[PDB]
Amino acid sequence: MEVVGTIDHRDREEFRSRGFAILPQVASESEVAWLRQAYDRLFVRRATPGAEDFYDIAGQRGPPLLPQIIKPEKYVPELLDSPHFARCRSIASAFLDMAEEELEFYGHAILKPPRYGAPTPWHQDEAYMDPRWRRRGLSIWTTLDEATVESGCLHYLPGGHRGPVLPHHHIDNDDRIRGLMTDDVDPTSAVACPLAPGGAVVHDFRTPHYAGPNLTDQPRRAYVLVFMSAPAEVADPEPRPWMDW
Ligand SMILES: O=C(O)CCC(=O)C(=O)O
Ligand code: NI
Repeated sequence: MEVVGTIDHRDREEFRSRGFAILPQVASESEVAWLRQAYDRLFVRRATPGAEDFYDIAGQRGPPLLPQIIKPEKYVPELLDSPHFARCRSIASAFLDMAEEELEFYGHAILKPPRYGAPTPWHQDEAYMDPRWRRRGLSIWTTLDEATVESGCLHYLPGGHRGPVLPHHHIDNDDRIRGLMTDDVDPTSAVACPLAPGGAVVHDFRTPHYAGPNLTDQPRRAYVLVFMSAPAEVADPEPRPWMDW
């Protein structure tokens, strides 16, 4: 089918109030079919002579990293001039109350392989950013596959975007590319956001989120679009001693 969902006031209101929103169908099934073909070429599962398969990308070729590609639009420029991109930009504009022309953006691709046992630990995306420069922004996480709690859908801490940027630390201080995590989220307050293919979740830069392991025999592919304002100078920057400069 070629139908796609809409957004209304209620979506925006809940995004502002809770720090995230679910969009059941941000990409049509035909757009999803094309996005899957883009991925099928971006993420090649490759065999070895008698050992384990690996994904033929940077990061995969210590402990395994989540297969990801920053700015996949460099390799597939067809990506960022899709109707799905424009639709997402318009959504970002509505949710951020900023003109589409004011938004800077980039893409990010993720693949959780079958039986991938590592979670994406609790974190806030702003924890990765320079505390000297504040941007308003959000991420639109579009899934190409069914996303369930068992396959690695996102979980959020509702209202956490109006709290502080929580203390983070590197998962491993001698292996910083593994990323950041915080221990300061009460998992009992969390809410999961399962999605059907072509669904998306949207979250503020400051909303804490987590993704479970992929316990299923199927890969779970997400395509993330990040939209943000220009940076503003912060007079009294937070220390963020976990920053990798
Ligand atoms: O897909 C995941 O496992 C995590 C996604 C995430 O952290 C994000 O989109 O900001
Ligand atoms: Ni994140």
